[PDB]
Amino acid sequence: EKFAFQAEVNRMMKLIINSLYKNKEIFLRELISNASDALDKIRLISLTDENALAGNEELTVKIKCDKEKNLLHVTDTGVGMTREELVKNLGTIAKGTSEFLNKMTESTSELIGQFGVGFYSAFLVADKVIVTSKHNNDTQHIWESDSNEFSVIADPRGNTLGRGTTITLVLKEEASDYLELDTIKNLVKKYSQFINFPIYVWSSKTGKTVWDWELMN
Ligand SMILES: COC(=O)c1c(O)cc(O)c(Cl)c1CCc1cccnc1Cc1ccccc1
Repeated sequence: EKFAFQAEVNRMMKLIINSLYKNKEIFLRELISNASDALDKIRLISLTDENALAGNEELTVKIKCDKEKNLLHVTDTGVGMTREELVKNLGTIAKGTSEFLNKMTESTSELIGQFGVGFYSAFLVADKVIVTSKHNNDTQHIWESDSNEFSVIADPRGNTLGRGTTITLVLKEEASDYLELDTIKNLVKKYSQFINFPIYVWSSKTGKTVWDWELMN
């Protein structure tokens, strides 16, 4: 169940980390951007497959802070990933990666977005990254990484997502402020403005305090 990262992924994790030390908040943009692209894919699939959205009818992005356990959750109802795609897409890279070797070493915020490798910016703010995904062609699995290795396991809780992906970030000590509602709300509203899917933040209202999904875009 344990795996090592491909060498090129190790180098890129260091490149992204070292070049975006100033602008850590971009991690939320990339996670939102990846969520939208996953929703696009299942929408395309639903054009030809009448059953594509049977595991989960809504097409949303839902973001949730868990302050007490130091966790941030980004859940989309996109196409999801099979066990094989978790291992392959997250631990290996392809194809033009090797031109992208020189391009990044030689601003770099736009580059990671173009080449679709923004996922690894999560390690700017997280000591551990956990990816829970459920694809129509497979059972729910869990991918977990501290960047030194990764493991993929079948999810003993079964199919809780229906369809899609949860990115769970165990936030670093100095990234504690990505646990505060107002920070997440303002970042989400900033980076979600042009996402063509609804994006919600689990938020508070006011004499008692009530929690519910608040639409941000
Ligand atoms: C299927 O996508 C997800 O489940 C998903 C998701 O639903 C949310 C996310 O934050 C991420 Cl990172 C993913 C995995 C994306 C990824 C990360 C690293 C390398 N390749 C890929 C391939 C890809 C797939 C769909 C959309 C965009 C990219």
